[PDB]
Amino acid sequence: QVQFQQSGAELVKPGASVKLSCKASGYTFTSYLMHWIKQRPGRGLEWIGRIDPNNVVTKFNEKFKSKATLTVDKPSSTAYMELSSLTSEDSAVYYCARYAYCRPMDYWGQGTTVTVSSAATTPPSVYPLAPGSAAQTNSMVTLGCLVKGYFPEPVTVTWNSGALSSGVHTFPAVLQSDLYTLSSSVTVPASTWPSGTVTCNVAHPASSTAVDKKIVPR
Amino acid sequence: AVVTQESALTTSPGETVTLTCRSSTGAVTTSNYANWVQEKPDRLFTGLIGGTNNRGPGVPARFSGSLIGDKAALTITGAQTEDEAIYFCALWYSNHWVFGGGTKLTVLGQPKSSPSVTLFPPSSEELETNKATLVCTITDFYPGVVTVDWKVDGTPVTEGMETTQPSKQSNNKYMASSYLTLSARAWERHASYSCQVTHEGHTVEKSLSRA
Ligand SMILES: O=C(O)CCCCCNC(=O)Cc1ccc(O)c([N+](=O)[O-])c1
Repeated sequence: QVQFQQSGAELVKPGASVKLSCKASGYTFTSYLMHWIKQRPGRGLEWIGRIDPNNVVTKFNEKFKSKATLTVDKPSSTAYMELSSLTSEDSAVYYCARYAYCRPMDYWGQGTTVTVSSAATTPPSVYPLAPGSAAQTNSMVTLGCLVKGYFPEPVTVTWNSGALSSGVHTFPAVLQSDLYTLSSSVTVPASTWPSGTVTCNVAHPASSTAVDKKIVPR
Repeated sequence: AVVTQESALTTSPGETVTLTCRSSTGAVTTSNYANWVQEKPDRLFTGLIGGTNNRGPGVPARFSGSLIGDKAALTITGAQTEDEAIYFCALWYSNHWVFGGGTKLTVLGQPKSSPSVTLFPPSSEELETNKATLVCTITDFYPGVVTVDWKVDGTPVTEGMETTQPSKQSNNKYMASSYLTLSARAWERHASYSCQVTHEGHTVEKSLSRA
């Protein structure tokens, strides 16, 4: 009905500027102010700037004057943001939001996440983590496979080759130095590990890898 | 400007709740034009109360526009399970907006049980690249607001802690992970590396060692 199509994901690298767009949809574009708001990966929002589709004029943040050019396309009711040659320090999720008098909004788009990585598609070095930590050996033991150092984001990790659902928790991934890092966990009880053996699968589609790494005590 | 909200809270589905939004520079006069915008299930943000009191087109009439005294205040009357979300307050510093950190809300489904924490070792393998990596497996927690504190031998780690935000698992209770990343000498002359987790102001502790 009244929608707001922003694109979906973008990969910029350090020193490459980006032009992102907000396609506005089903309302009278020019007679509604537009905002752009960054959400840095997971802690707090920052308003960036402000376009008026009727006259084009912008207020910026104190913070984004050396970075964005907010610019509009009236016939296609699109409202593009341009970010001049950027640091590793602004890989985020960006949102255009429209608003009438004084709001961040009444509508925001999906939020085009432009992840700023100069390094390309690469295979994850998965490590066996052993439960040898602070706690006496009792009933259920928690094991973990850490699939470190991969590019791009897509890893699809099955634990004991496929059959064991009952205790697995893969984590949401993080990104240390332009590539990603993730672990996947499991907690089967004593009368399984080490005897009924544990080894994990590492599937990472783009850079061909289907890795079977084994868990032990060290 | 610090536009300072609350950090996190709970109310049980049915009961009323009042969210506040105070600011660094004195007191939220109407001039601010106060805003409330919420996020929910997978990154969609819906806007809520504009200009201290005006409801967004379809924001249900429970949500109340209320500048309480000094501070701006949202209230969610008759709080419901369809209101468990992160709410952002926004205050207009004359010729530019500034966002609070939000609050996450919990509309008290399944009871408040704690985290099954398990810290991990740096494995024999990354020790060849001279990296040594730490995972703290923090899991099963409700509500979604736990913290991470790390200490390398008494010493609270200021050095490079990377973490996750509360991923909702399968029965709708949360999990998290914390990556402490270091190089071998930075591991070695150090014995107890200590994983600290808090729920509602109540901690847990795990460690490793070397001798
Ligand atoms: O036209 C409108 O809808 C109201 C805004 C005032 C006229 C156009 N200029 C605006 O300069 C900048 C502007 C002015 C006021 C304001 O409250 C916001 N804001 O973002 O909330 C932005």
